[PDB]
Amino acid sequence: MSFVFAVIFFALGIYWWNNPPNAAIHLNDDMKAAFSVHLTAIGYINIALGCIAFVAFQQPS
Amino acid sequence: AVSGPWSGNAVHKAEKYFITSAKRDRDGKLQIELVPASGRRKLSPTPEMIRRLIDGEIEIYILTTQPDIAIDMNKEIIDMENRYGVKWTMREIPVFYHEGKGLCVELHNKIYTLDQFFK
Amino acid sequence: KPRLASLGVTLGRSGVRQESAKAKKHYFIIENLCVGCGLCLDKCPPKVNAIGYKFYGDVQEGGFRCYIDQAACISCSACFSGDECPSGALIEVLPDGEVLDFSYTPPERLDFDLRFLHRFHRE
Amino acid sequence: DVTTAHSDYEIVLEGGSSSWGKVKARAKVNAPPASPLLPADCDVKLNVKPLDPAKGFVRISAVFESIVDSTKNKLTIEADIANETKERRISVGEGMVSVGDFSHTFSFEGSVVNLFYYRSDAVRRNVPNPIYMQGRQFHDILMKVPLDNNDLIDTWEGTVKAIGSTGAFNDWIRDFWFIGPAFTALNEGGQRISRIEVNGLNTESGPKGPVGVSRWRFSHGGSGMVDSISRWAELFPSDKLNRPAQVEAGFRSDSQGIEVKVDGEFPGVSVDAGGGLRRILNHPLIPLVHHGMVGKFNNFNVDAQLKVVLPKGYKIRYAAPQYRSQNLEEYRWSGGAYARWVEHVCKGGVGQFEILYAQ
Amino acid sequence: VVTNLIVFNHIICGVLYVFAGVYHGGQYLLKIQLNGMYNQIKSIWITKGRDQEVQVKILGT
Amino acid sequence: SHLSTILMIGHLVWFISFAVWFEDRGSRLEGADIQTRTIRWLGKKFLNRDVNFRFPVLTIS
Amino acid sequence: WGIKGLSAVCWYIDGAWIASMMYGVPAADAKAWDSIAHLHHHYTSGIFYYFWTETVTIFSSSHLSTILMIGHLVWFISFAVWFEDRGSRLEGADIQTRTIRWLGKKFLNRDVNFRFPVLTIS
Amino acid sequence: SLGIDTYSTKTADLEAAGARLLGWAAFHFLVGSVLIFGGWRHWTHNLTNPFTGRCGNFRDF
Ligand code: BCL
Ligand code: BCL
Ligand code: BCL
Ligand code: BCL
Ligand code: BCL
Ligand code: BCL
Ligand code: CLA
Ligand code: CLA
Ligand code: SF4
Ligand code: SF4
Repeated sequence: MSFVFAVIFFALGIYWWNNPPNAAIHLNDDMKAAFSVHLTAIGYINIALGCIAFVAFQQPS
Repeated sequence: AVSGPWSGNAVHKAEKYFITSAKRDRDGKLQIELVPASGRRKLSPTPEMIRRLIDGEIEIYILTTQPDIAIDMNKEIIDMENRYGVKWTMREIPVFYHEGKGLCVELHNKIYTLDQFFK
Repeated sequence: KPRLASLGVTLGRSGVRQESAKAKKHYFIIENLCVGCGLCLDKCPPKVNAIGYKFYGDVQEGGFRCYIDQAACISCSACFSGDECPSGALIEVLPDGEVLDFSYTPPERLDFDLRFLHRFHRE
Repeated sequence: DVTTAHSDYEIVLEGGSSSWGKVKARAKVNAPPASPLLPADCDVKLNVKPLDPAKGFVRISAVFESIVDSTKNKLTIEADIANETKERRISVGEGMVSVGDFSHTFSFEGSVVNLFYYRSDAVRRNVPNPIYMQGRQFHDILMKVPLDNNDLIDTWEGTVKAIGSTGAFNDWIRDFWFIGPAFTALNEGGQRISRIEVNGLNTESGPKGPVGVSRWRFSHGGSGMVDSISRWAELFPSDKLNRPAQVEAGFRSDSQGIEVKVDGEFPGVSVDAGGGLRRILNHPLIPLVHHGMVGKFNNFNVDAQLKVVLPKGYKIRYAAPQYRSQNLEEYRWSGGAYARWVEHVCKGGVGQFEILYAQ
Repeated sequence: VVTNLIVFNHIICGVLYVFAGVYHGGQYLLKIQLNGMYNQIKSIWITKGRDQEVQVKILGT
Repeated sequence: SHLSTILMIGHLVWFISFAVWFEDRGSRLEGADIQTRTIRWLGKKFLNRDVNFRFPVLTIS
Repeated sequence: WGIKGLSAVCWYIDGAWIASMMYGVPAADAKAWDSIAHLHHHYTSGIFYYFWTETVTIFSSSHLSTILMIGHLVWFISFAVWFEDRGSRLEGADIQTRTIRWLGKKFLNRDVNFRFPVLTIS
Repeated sequence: SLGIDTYSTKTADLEAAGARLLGWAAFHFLVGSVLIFGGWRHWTHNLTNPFTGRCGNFRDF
């Protein structure tokens, strides 16, 4: 999956190079506007990592 | 109706204007100039801008430290303060529209007219 | 094809290093607006004790206000400069008489919400 | 570097001889407006009510509520336009113009005459759907503005003085009448503004106060592109006004972008196309040619959906560009050819998009 | 014990990150309201949130 | 079973003092305003008759 | 406010009981839970009895107990700055800096001006 | 899980494992020193290639 993900991201990284997303354009103007949306996003990511490391770390595998 | 807090000043509920000078012409007519709270343009109380006052789109006020207010405002202001730093108090009098005389200031339970009020 | 002396302009992909990449005005408290928070008082220089306090009742009932002593005020515009005042009581009068309640005022606008005929925000 | 604009359209038509159609349009654009003052917002309202069927007279109203760089601007019009003949059309109306603390009212008695340089039978026989018709229009104007303000008097005194001292007033007034980019728009739509003619500039007393009065007359010619001249009969469906018709629209603009909302019913949306077939009215050319003037400054991506709703029993015979999908009586346009035609006409193109629906 | 030390670490941090994203984000919403750029934003991410009636409905629920 | 009920009640009473001793009096005044409007809005939509309560907040002193 | 759900996680992932403030105490029916609801596991303690049981192992460790004292010492000091007493500390600091000037001059020949500082509410 | 460390009672596995961790620690010391160096020049905009005298551009590279 380190190679499957490297294929998904590279394909996704080319689509956004040719077609950059226009969502939340106001963020491109100021650093803290974009830095805060990234931090609101990373926190839900970290909570998700915490919740899967609980289910997974005590799996039979 | 009314604009939101984001449009214009947030503290204001309706746009705010302050009568800044009340000099008179050769004929003795009172030339009133009122600038808005933002303060970048000069206006006079024309019927079109009075018409806004009938519907409360704007509100007009006068400072008590105005150079030509004619009436002895400081003495009266000093008396009320003593009743219930006293000198340097400043107030904003809310100008209102009286259909019979136009702009009047209800100062101390006594209606006044801008020409009567100002020098 | 001759030309003039070259213009040294290295802006794009180039191996060259880029560059780092007076008592004229007067101030006043509108006393009916003031809430006495004193944010203005702390911007006034302590050797010029212009702004001061005035008590007449219980503080929980707006019993106190701030006021500028004009006899000692030096018109340094420190209280006004910093947009401290939350009520508009602190105002400035320019040498030709305009009254400013705030240092910059956002522009006025109409207001309507934009919906769409067939997108997520329908009707 | 490309920005995105999203839009939705909708046309609902009735059956029989009815030309009545409901049009709704929503748009959202992310590029700055060409206006050198921002933010500039604007709401417009049009309502037309039939006064009497035999006379053909109708009452039209217009309200403009626009805030430009924090300056409230309002223009109000109430008029009575009726069909006199095939080329003449008289209108009687009153209105008000307010900018900030300034306002002035006006009353007008006016007639417009519209003539086609030629009227040939062969053009009608051999061309089933003509677009360009060459013509000219003549306006008779009797303005009545009371000089209530100090400024009005001064604008009038100045005007009279200017006429008296400057021989070239009929010519140089066209530099004032079309301010800024408005002057450039004239050449763009192939429209020629002729010199104004002042019949009279006389002050006549009114019960309220002195009333500056102007009686002027002008003309303007269209190479065919202009819709007022090329389509004089179609822009006034007075006789088809069985019930009141209203068009309501508005827009918000600033450094960030533009938001536009438009809605309203009116007749003339559907016109006979021959052989028993109906067809949506040909797109006005002047708006497209006028928007290509400001629409060519930012590369953009188009996201437009055009939902067309037809009457019961009524099915398209032909459309190009072809509808992406269909839902029984409703037909949809999005993507592919249509979002090329939108990119075409939003930048000033006038390419034809025709829908023929027969019972 | 190890499974609880890792799961909790990425959860407390996640929660802390979410709170700061909203804080540093509203820290930017203050800068725009003061400069008036708030009414100039076109993103559904700010436009659909500048109505006071809509706010008290969201907070109300 | 009774000495432990005191332990619970006594702890419950004590931490509630934090709500009125922290410098959150301005926050409580705003919050209540939302509650009064929210309750007024809920009553309005839910019942033909509109009933308001104007929720109160204690002063610092 | 987030300390509560941030603690409902700590309690729940340690096999603690959250349905009752008192589970497993030597009292009326606290130990009757495991059989009334037929639970396959036995939770360490209830919300209140959690502090008593979990801390038997903390008190046995000379370092886990140092954290208990340091961590508690840090926490209460928050009340000094979070309580609405910012003004009191300021007038107190004035007496502090006045007294130091007084003691330094009366005993020594030097002048001790430190101007004791106090934090602002924010 | 990655094989750098092993749960083995044998002292030999415990001695072999230690060499692996020491090797990964020295490796992270080298790569970390590169990222700090590549973090000083970027910070001071002194992003000059020491081998080829020519510097680079942030906007266009
Ligand atoms: C824009 C292209 C033409 C133009 C096109 C026409 C047309 C077409 C006619 C007039 C006629 C008139 N014109 Mg002209 N006119 C122009 C320039 C002028 C100028 C000027 C400032 O230079 C003046 C003073 C006039 C004056 C006049 C009036 C005497 C008269 C009625 C106007 C009216 O009631 O508007 C009402 C006030 C408004 C603000 C309306 C604006 C409407 C806009 C332009 C279109 C809206 C319709 C929308 C697309 C569809 C809506 C359907 C709803 C049912 C309404 N014209 C230019 C040169 N004029 C009319 C006539 O024949 O009188 C006998 C008429 O039929
Ligand atoms: C703790 C609760 C809040 C928090 C509350 C605050 C407060 C309060 C302040 C900031 C401020 C800053 N915050 Mg924050 N901030 C948090 C999480 C973060 C995270 C993150 C790790 O995800 C980052 C990258 C930032 C980023 C930043 C900068 C934009 C800014 C100045 C930093 C600085 O000089 O620190 C100090 C520099 C040091 C070298 C000290 C050590 C700091 C270490 C590296 C941690 C950085 C984040 C930490 C919260 C910074 C503030 C420490 C103060 C004691 C509160 N915040 C969480 C969500 N943040 C300030 C600002 O200007 O906001 C507009 C400010 O006043
Ligand atoms: C980047 C490409 C963008 C784009 C870029 C821009 C830019 C950039 C701007 C606009 C502007 C406008 N755009 Mg665009 N636009 C796009 C696509 C669209 C779409 C769509 C997706 O369907 C729509 C609905 C619009 C809509 C609009 C309007 C809100 C606006 C022009 C107003 C107008 O009609 O003034 C009509 C104007 C007049 C009638 C002239 C008035 C003055 C003159 C002097 C009057 C003389 C006439 C005479 C008096 C008339 C008759 C009198 C009566 C007969 C009595 N755009 C594309 C996708 N658009 C412009 C604008 O104004 O924004 C605020 C602008 O600057
Ligand atoms: C790509 C664009 C399309 C096109 C798009 C349209 C559209 C769209 C429409 C017309 C319409 C017209 N089309 Mg076509 N049309 C095309 C090609 C032609 C050809 C041809 C042999 O190629 C002819 C004869 C025509 C003919 C015509 C007219 C019947 C009519 C315009 C009426 C008018 O007033 O014109 C009369 C003539 C003129 C106005 C100009 C005079 C001709 C030119 C300027 C001079 C010819 C000189 C020639 C070389 C002779 C030698 C000169 C010697 C000295 C004698 N088109 C091209 C290929 N055409 C319109 C219509 O149907 O309305 C009824 C209209 O809406
Ligand atoms: C004095 C002005 C004139 C007038 C001048 C025009 C002009 C000029 C045009 C029309 C157009 C139309 N008119 Mg007309 N029209 C008038 C009165 C009428 C009457 C009537 C007498 O009862 C009827 C039945 C109509 C009906 C119609 C439609 C057939 C058509 C619009 C199609 C549509 O729905 O697009 C759906 C789109 C919309 C409704 C968008 C509307 C946007 C805003 C509200 C109007 C913008 C106008 C301009 C750009 C900006 C305002 C300038 C003003 C000075 C404030 N108008 C009066 C008499 N009308 C067009 C056409 O092709 O006619 C054949 C056209 O070009
Ligand atoms: C996936 C969303 C991302 C994120 C993406 C963004 C983006 C993008 C932006 C914000 C920005 C803001 N965000 Mg954030 N942000 C996140 C986390 C958070 C959380 C949180 C839940 O913990 C909060 C409270 C906030 C709070 C805020 C503010 C700090 C800031 C300005 C207010 C605002 O956007 O109003 C807007 C709120 C509205 C307009 C109202 C709600 C709009 C619609 C209704 C939301 C879609 C719901 C949809 C219908 C789904 C319904 C489900 C059913 C099936 C229908 N962020 C998460 C992880 N954040 C704005 C900014 O400028 O930051 C600097 C901004 O542009
Ligand atoms: C058990 C303690 C407790 C409770 C119930 C609340 C409840 C509340 N707080 Mg408070 N708060 C607390 C502790 C508590 N807080 C502490 C310790 C602090 C200091 C950090 C604060 C600081 C504080 C601030 C700064 C603000 C509030 C606000 C609010 C209100 C907004 C939440 C809401 O609408 O519904 C939340 C959901 C409920 C209330 C459900 C009810 C929960 C139980 C059933 C309540 C009844 C139990 C109660 C303890 C019974 C007492 C028994 C007696 C023997 C003591 C809400 C009434 C905000 C507000 O709007 O103020 C009005 C606000 O701005 N909180
Ligand atoms: C351990 C906690 C602690 C300590 C040391 C103090 C100390 C002090 N307080 Mg505070 N206070 C506390 C808790 C504490 N308070 C709490 C919880 C509240 C909230 C109710 C307050 C509310 C408060 C108010 C409202 C006021 C003060 C004031 C004062 C000062 C006046 C007493 C004096 O001059 O000497 C007292 C004697 C000493 C300080 C001797 C020193 C005691 C030890 C050795 C201090 C060093 C230990 C320290 C915890 C080390 C930290 C280690 C780190 C890991 C945390 C004094 C500096 C007054 C003042 O003048 O403000 C400046 C004042 O007005 N107190
Ligand atoms: S101008 Fe300067 S001295 Fe005068 S009141 Fe303001 S801050 Fe104080
Ligand atoms: S900052 Fe404003 S509210 Fe505070 S004391 Fe000064 S004038 Fe009054």
